[PDB]
Amino acid sequence: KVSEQLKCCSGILKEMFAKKHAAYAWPFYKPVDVEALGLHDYCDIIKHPMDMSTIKSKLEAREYRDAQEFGADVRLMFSNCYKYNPPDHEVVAMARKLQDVFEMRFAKMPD
Ligand SMILES: CCS(=O)(=O)Nc1cc(-c2cc(NC3CCNCC3)c(=O)n(C)c2)cc2c1ccn2C(C)(c1ccccn1)c1ccccn1
Repeated sequence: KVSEQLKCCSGILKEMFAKKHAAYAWPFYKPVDVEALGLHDYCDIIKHPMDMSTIKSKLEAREYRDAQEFGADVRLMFSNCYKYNPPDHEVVAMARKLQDVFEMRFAKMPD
């Protein structure tokens, strides 16, 4: 049986995948497709790639000890996007909208 916090994490993630936020979430649904996009330097600048599908597998497979480890992976996904891409890029604008959704739910998660 998993903590009440880890259960709320599953609902936060689900909200991130909801149609409501799809217009900015969709680039984060799966691993960055480095071959298709032609990003030869990605795995050299980003040592720990992360996306919402990897986080969902890790969550459900009970690989997070707690909500804080779940949040560190969501934030690593955003950090990677902010590290790799120019500050004024649209994909960064999209990351920032999805991050706002996440930050707001993560903070309102009961103790
Ligand atoms: C679900 C994961 S995926 O399968 O890997 N899909 C996609 C992922 C991403 C993506 C790209 C990043 N960086 C690149 C670096 C090079 N310059 C462009 C941005 C990034 O950091 N993340 C997190 C996601 C862009 C995608 C698609 C599909 C289309 N596009 C882009 C490039 C695109 C291609 C063609 C037409 C329109 N848009 C795009 C660019 C900007 C915003 C959204 N998509």
